[PDB]
Amino acid sequence: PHRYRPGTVALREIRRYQKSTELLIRKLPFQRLVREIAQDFKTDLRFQSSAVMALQEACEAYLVGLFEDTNLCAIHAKRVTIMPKDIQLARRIRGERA
Amino acid sequence: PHRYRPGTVALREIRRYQKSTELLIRKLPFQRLVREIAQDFKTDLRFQSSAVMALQEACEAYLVGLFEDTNLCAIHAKRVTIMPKDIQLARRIRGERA
Amino acid sequence: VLRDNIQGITKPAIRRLARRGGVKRISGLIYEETRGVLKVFLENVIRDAVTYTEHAKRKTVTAMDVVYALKRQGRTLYGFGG
Amino acid sequence: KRHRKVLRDNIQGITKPAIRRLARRGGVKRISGLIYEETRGVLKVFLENVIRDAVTYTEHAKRKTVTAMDVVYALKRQGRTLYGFGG
Amino acid sequence: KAKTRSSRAGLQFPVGRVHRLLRKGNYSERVGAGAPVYLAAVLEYLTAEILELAGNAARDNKKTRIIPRHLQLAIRNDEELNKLLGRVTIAQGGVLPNIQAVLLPKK
Amino acid sequence: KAKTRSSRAGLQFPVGRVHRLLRKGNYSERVGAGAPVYLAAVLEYLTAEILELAGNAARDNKKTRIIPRHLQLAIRNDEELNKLLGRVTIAQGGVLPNIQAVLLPKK
Amino acid sequence: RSRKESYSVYVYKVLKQVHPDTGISSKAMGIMNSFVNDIFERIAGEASRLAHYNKRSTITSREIQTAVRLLLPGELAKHAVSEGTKAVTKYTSAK
Amino acid sequence: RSRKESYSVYVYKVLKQVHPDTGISSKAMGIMNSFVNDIFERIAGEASRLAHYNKRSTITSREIQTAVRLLLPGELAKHAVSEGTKAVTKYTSAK
Amino acid sequence: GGYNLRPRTYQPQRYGG
DNA sequence: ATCAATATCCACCTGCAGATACTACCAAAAGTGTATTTGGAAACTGCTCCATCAAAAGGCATGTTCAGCTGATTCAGCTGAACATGCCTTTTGATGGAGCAGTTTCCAAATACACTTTTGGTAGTATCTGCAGGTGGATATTGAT
DNA sequence: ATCAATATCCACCTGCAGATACTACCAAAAGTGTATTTGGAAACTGCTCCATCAAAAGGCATGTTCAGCTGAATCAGCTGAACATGCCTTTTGATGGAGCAGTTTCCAAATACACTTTTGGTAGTATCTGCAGGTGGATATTGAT
Ligand SMILES: [Mg+2]
Repeated sequence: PHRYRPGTVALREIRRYQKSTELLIRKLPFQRLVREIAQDFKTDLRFQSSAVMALQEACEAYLVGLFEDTNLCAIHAKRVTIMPKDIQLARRIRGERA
Repeated sequence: PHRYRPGTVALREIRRYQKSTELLIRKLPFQRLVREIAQDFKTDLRFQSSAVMALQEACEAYLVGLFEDTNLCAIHAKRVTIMPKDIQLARRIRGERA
Repeated sequence: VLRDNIQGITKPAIRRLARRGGVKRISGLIYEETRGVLKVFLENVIRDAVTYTEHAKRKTVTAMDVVYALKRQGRTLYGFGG
Repeated sequence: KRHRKVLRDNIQGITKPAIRRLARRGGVKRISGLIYEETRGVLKVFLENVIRDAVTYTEHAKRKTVTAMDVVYALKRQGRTLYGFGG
Repeated sequence: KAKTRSSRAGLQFPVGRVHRLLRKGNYSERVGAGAPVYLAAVLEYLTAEILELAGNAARDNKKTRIIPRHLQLAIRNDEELNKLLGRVTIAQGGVLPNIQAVLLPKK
Repeated sequence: KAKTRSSRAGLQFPVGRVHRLLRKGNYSERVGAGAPVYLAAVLEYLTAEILELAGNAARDNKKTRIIPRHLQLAIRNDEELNKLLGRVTIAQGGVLPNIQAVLLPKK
Repeated sequence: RSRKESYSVYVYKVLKQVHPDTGISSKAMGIMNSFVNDIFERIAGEASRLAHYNKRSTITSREIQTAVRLLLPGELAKHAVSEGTKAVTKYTSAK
Repeated sequence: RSRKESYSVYVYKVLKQVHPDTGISSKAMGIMNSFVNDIFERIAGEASRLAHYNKRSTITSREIQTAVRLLLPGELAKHAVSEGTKAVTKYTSAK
Repeated sequence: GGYNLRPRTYQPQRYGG
């Protein structure tokens, strides 16, 4: 019975996901979320397939960038665990609010 | 002889400088700094006085803004003393540097 | 077994985004915080995109509506035209 | 003629006290001894970048005088738009 | 019977000026009759919003003449004007009084 | 009898198209003869610079076909290209391998 | 003495409408002047682009209006759009 | 069934001078198209501002050059300026 | 190829390396 | 150390998705020939920017002193990482029609011109006035005790 | 919770700096009201490609066990705040010198424009192949002991 220690599989996912370029959110859920949010601005909308993908590409690149800044804010506080306060500091200094 | 405790004059100064709008760098040194940097790009340059004052207003509003973000970086680290690593984390998150 | 579309953005999916961002350990509050940030991003971009759609008197959001929106939100995307 | 006196080390004219005042306007209570040299570096980089652009508009115009407007255009380009000096 | 297009539209802001600045600015080959009227109105609306709030900062600070500080307090105290002008520096405007709670003394 | 403005200027990039895109763009009333030549050369040069480094990165991956991942690796590994494209997302580019030192295991 | 024009006269009119007894320093007037010039460019710029994006060669009140919806946040958009629709409808139905 | 212009033909020819045994995916070509169009817009936009600031009707080689100096970092700018001057040299010397 | 490419290319100095 | 579980790495193979290559058709670049527009070259202003200097507040430098902050150390408790399963959600692949876009048509709208009229700038002049800067004196804050 | 040092508050009291408000005034710009051009909404229709919907497939929700991270408490060193003291440099407000922006007028290049001639670049299409999987077996890594 052999079990990897906490953070050994984490490093492996990091190495793995930093090497690849595949979208990391399942398409259908994201398509549903896009249509929902868009419904509130104009009803009976259609989306080109490339429209939704543009949006997923942009949204994933944004969230990956934010996790990097977030990670730097956690490490700055002498931690290795990202918290809401790290995401919130990264957004404040980026000028996304406050 | 009666001393204010460390912090008391620093808070008095925050209150006083946050109340006022006067430039905080001495005019003549700042003008010598502008002339030197410009001269190193191009010799025989002159300056409208308003050009140097525009630079001074932009440089101070930039440095004030940077110290607010720097302070937020110290506090996130559970300090109250800004250090070089605060300014650099702030510039990194602002996207002024890699 | 019905649930919100946002929760369709799952803990494991968010974990993968973190990992591509270099993150080793994740607080349980991250998942809802991240859904919050994602919703605002998509809100701000889909709003602008849809405003381009309406302008062109169309009922279909095009890749270009998104690209033009991304650009004015300072998230210029390459590879979808423009 | 006269030729201009030599301009060296003028960054040191941004004194510890002038940097303290700026930190105060920015909300800062306590200041590491290393902040002054870190700020002088950041200020030089900011000035160089804006002056470089301002002087590029000067040279393109074929002038010998950096105008407020040359600075205002350099500040706009750099995403540091300044109100109160024309444009 | 010479009416200004400003009077025709019921505006203080100069429609003629704005028509021309759209012309010389190379925004487009041609400019509709409405464009400069709609734009002069919007500019006027926004300058009215700012002067209302800045006027109030003037009065609050026991003053009669709006200075740049009054414009800065007006813009930075309004969520919407603050976002519209979030990448703009107001010369001689200073900042909002604001001290991070942890910096204050005592328990 | 006809010879493309490109073949004259020593360029693969279409001087004729660049000229037309400058006109139909409302950049200025008029367009100097050299402007589209210069502009075409600049865009060719920057294309060479990227395709040069993207090529090298495709070579390192034992690959003959340049993909987006190769374009990302070239751009983000270059100080100047990374700054020029600082506010740009390469679709299907992913990120640079980068694990903060303090996240590495102890032994 | 080459005529250098500004929006001062109009800023001051509107000042007198909203705060009849309030003055404005020349620096403050300098700032208001920058503000109008800046919002002009931003709206005209979005409008230019929006027209280009739709292979049109005319900037109409329709392009201004969308430009205003893209550039201003929520409530300032709402009120700006009203004042502009009102000024146009009026200007048209005053001929 | 209407023409949809791109730079792909030109990107492909520059690829061959620079890496003659190297191909390029559809997706990678899309990215190079975005690239050219983006820098086209930035340079043309700065050139337009420059001409406007100097009350000029005309964008020449000079506005393109200044625009390139404002927009390209350090060495990119230097090499772009030299590739640009060269192409305008070759073209002015062609009967 | 036949382009005046940059002789040397430096990497960007990343905060935190 | 040793020992094994699992991850990782390299060589080889091979089907087809996704490249490269090829062709005819036409939109759009180039060629020629007048048709306008401009952007220095010369030649003068006055504006304003440099310079230099004298006198005096005003802020800067430096040394002393110790309050209290940072950061090292220890440690307990809780909170996220790991992991083993099957079921529920997504992915894949195969049809009906919304609506994008292709295109031509003609009119309401915008341009072009050259008139006439009025606005908004400025220079000049005076004419008024809000407020900065100063000065007491009454009142608040801080830190010793 | 008393007290005294010293900072801060606020109401008076000035002298302009800078604001307001005349002019008269004119020059450029905005407006007027036909003569000419044309861009874009309109209506029609075809043929993509978008939404929907039903089998194929792996990704995720789940709860348990505990490794090791976070943050609390403590403590000592020593950095940075406060402030006193001495005085250099900046600020201020003149004067004279001229460099250089800023104008306004000839134009000879330079670019736009209208029309014609040509061909480069696109869109079908029609082949060719780089490489993403897949397999097999060696070795490295990790964590138990
Ligand atoms: Mg020097």
